[PDB]
Amino acid sequence: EKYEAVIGLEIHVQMDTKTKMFCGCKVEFGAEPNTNVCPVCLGMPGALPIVNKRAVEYAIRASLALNCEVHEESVFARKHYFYPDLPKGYQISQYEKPLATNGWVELNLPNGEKKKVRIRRLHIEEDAGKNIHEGDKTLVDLNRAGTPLMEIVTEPDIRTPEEARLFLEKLRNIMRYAGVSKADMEKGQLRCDINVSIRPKGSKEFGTRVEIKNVNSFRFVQKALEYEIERQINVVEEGGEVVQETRTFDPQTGKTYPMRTKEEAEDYRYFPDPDLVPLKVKKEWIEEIKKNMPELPDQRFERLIKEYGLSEYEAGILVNHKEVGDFFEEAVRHFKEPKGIVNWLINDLLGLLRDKGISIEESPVKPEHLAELVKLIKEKVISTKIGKEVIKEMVETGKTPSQIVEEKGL
Amino acid sequence: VDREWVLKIAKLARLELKEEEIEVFQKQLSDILDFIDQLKELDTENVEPYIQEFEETPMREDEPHPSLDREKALMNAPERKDGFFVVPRVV
Amino acid sequence: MLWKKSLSELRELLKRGEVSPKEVVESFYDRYNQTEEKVKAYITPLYGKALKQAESLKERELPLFGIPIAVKDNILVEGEKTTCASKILENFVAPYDATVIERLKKAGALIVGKTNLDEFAMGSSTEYSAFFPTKNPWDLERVPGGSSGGSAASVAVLSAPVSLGSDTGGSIRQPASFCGVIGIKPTYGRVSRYGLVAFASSLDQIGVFGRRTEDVALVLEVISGWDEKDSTSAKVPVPEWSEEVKKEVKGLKIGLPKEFFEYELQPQVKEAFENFIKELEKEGFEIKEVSLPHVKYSIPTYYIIAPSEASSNLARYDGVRYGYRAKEYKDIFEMYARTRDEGFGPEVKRRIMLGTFALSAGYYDAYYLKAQKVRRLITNDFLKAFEEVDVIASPTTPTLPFKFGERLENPIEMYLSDILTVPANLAGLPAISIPIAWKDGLPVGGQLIGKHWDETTLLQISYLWEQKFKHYEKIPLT
Ligand SMILES: Nc1ncnc2c1ncn2[C@@H]1O[C@H](COP(=O)(O)OP(=O)(O)O)[C@@H](O)[C@H]1O
Ligand SMILES: [Mn+2]
Ligand SMILES: [Mn+2]
Ligand SMILES: [Zn+2]
Repeated sequence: EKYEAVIGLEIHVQMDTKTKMFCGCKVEFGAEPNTNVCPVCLGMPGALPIVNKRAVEYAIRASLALNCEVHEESVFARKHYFYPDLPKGYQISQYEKPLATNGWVELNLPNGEKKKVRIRRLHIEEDAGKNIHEGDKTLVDLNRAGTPLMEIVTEPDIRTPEEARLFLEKLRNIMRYAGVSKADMEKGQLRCDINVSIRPKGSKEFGTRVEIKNVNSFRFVQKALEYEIERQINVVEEGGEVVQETRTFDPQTGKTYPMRTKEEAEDYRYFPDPDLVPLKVKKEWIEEIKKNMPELPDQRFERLIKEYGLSEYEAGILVNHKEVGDFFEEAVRHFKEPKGIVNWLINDLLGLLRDKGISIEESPVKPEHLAELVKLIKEKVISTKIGKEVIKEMVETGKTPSQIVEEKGL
Repeated sequence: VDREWVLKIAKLARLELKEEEIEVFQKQLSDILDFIDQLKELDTENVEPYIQEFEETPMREDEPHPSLDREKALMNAPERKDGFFVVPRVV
Repeated sequence: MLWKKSLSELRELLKRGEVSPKEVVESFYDRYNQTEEKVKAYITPLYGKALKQAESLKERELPLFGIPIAVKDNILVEGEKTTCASKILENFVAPYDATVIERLKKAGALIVGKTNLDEFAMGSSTEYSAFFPTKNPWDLERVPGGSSGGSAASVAVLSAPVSLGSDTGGSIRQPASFCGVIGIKPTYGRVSRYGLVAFASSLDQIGVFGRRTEDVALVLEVISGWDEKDSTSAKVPVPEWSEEVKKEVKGLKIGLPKEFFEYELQPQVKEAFENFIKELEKEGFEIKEVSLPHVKYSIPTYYIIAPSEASSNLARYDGVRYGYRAKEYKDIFEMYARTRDEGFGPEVKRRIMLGTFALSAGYYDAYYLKAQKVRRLITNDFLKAFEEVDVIASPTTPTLPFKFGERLENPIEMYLSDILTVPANLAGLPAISIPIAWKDGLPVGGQLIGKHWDETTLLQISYLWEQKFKHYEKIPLT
């Protein structure tokens, strides 16, 4: 190809705290609209914000997990705009002086092998509410208003629709691994906004940028980008100039579309929120979070290859879906036959659970039961053929392998 | 200062100015802006913006606090429906 | 005659059962009925409700057991309207208590009404109440000051003994001066701003009006301390001010800023202030000239900062969750812009326009940011002057109470009322306005600005001054 795709992404990750960012209302999915609510998050007259400590602690854990420099001083700014799901007229985030800066995420590619996407910033902000349209009216649930979010911004380092997806997947996995957000786009805990230009290959200056807002799955971002890149390429070789705008993506058509409303944005009138003193983060606290950091995926991936002699294909499976690795490790602990357990987990148990629709967190076969089953295969008590028969029923029922060996004879 | 200026700032601020206000605010503000231009004279390179003295950023444990009763929370609403605030549709 | 009695007199009567809370309220109620038609201190009188609340009031040893207290109508009292004297908030029923109201209620106090003000605390005369002017009980052709106009006035006529206002740039002190009453704005952070409708978050403070220094010291002590619902409230112990005002500290020093000599004063005010200082000199205060090289910049600084924070704090009045909403609109933009144009008064609209400009990118550095830096220079002048001196004195106001319509022609003329009051708010310092003379029938206030957290000294000097000069005995309407 003559061109090159330059992709940058803007992710808003919802932090898994119990409490909102600036008040003690609960964060929880579901239900009753305007239920977990406040003078404060309702942006009522006279209501003041108060910083959630965990949100901060999770926002630091996440920055570090992303190799960001965490700044000891950062400042909440007011970000002004009028919209029904924004109770105050402003959103409290961070502007100049964000929490974290100069980080990076590492990608593992089908094969260029190994690549880096830089994190431009990670800032702390609060969420808006949701709107529902119904007739000539919009209905506003401010339950989600004020929810803690990390806004994460990438450098234009991504080059490929797939890399865009691989990025989001890895980001998700770190978040989950650090345990700061559930980060499933399905549940509304990860939003992503896409920025795309093209150059001609090897040129060092940037092309006109299009923004694609509100794509809702990792698959959809890849698709949106896939189309959009072809779209711009068409425009440029036809002799036209690619116009800088926002666009939208229809899942059903797989296409990206300009907007009827010709609405330019407005000055956010940023300035520090005088209801809040600057966030001073002690170095001792960072060190403490750094020292007690959970195990991250890139580290887990190397540890398993060593501690259990798994293959890069085996460990990948187990690390990308954390709960499987968690399962695997509890099982190997019951019976230290690692090669055997991974075989029966990947080749057998996983496929069987997928077929019912049951996730590994909730499987009837507990790590104990698989380690037990594998044990009878090693100690030659049953055959591989019968082992494959008792596993189908282990899942079918919930019984131990040695329950059904007896019950059916051997 | 121009009519265009008064409108642009009103738009940002969401005040549909009445024609009487566009004339009156053209003068008053033009004056007020001349009235407050007194600070150039002063040198503030090497001066820190004002903030009150704190030692530590005051924070707050992650523990739920009883929300506002939904009833009180909507009672002042200009229009309510089914637990929701209602507004004209947004596009 | 009961409403003519101080809180010490009322408390002793209440503690020994000689009077009941209900009688106390009834007394002030009648005085309200005497005066209100002329004065117009209140937006929402609550004597009726207070009457009922008094019947259930029993524990007499509560610090404010049976005391009526008026409250500015930008402080939320739950179940009752909080209008901020605005069309955009008439019919807004307050869903929660401001922290100060909570603390007063717990102290046995009885909220007797919601007091008139300039709309959104924005003004220096109360003329910008969207409902009606309050009038000066010493001359009803004259303004009572602002923005806490009603709170000062009702304390002057004694339709309530003691009062709550707020002070962003002098909105307790200047009404105190004009109405011939004591009014204190404490250190920034000393009193919670939870439930105070925000004007300028970094300048606002709730404060107290009274006629006796002990009244003021007590109400301030109660309403006082750290509040977990307020990030900017300080984790500092509240001094026992009721036990402290009566004490006397030797060899205190008073600074007179050289730069204030250049300030245009009315001769009567000048004369009043000179006498105030001579008389304090006689009592053993050392009087020193100090320098505050940046103070003259106070007013420009304030009138960038205040309107900026105000445009931000007022973005929430939008017709969506509460308050006024315009009747005619074709789209949510019109709903917004019409609700606001119709619901906001003219002074509020002026500061909103100014604010959104001062915060606009391209002008932010030269306006808001600049101002916040000049503010530090200003603060520093004070800190340095406090190395040599213990309090700083000046007139509270450059003029005697002025006439209605006198400062409505050019909005700037209204701003110039604040020249002596704003520096305290910029620096975050406590300041008190104290009645020092009556000149041509009209109150004159003397101002003392103290060090951070030194409300004590401010109160002590106010207590000593009232012994020499018993302003609490002047009552306006018969
Ligand atoms: N020419 C471009 N092509 C692709 N992405 C870009 C380009 N310029 C900026 N971006 C991306 O846009 C995202 C958001 O940029 P940001 O500066 O936060 O918002 P804005 O540019 O609107 O102020 C970042 O991911 C950045 O990498
Ligand atoms: Mn954002
Ligand atoms: Mn963008
Ligand atoms: Zn809340």
